[PDB]
Amino acid sequence: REKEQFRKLFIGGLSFETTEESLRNYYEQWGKLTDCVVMRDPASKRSRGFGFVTFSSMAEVDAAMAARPHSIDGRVVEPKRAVAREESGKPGAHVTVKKLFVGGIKEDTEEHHLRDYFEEYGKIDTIEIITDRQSGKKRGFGFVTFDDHDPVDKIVLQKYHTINGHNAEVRKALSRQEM
RNA sequence: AAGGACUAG
Repeated sequence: REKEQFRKLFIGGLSFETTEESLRNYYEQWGKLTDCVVMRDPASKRSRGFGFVTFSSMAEVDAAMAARPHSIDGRVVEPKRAVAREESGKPGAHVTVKKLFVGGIKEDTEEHHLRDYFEEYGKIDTIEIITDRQSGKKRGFGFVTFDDHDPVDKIVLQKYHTINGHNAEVRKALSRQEM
């Protein structure tokens, strides 16, 4: 079995009517849930409008996310790979973006290496290898833009990736202000 | 629309 963080979705924009039974019933169409929670105010027990579901495998998670959009109790819900509590509060931790920064790729990594590595995670719209305008030389990083945010969210659960023989690193692409 | 905990031997 895989790490729990890799099996967990945050589910945003729940109806205040949605319960753990109705959330469980819905998400159980893509696999077994080992945990299901709707967050509630501790005194009023009023729903806070989000919860989490945890599948028995990451393949189940992927199967659910391949079947978006999701709706429960008449609301279109907003599932997202769960961001670990340690990460929450770091700059850009909860951003929703289609673009991924790939660093540590040095000077021999081309567009086609990023394509071949990343296209299993989703549909790629654009790849940009960054070069120094003056020297022409690759600067050791690039950006991969997918057609959806979910590939980016999935990829960045794992910080370190071997890419083209390098010890590469992935980050969600941020504007300078989100940084 | 960002975490509830049989999370005190």
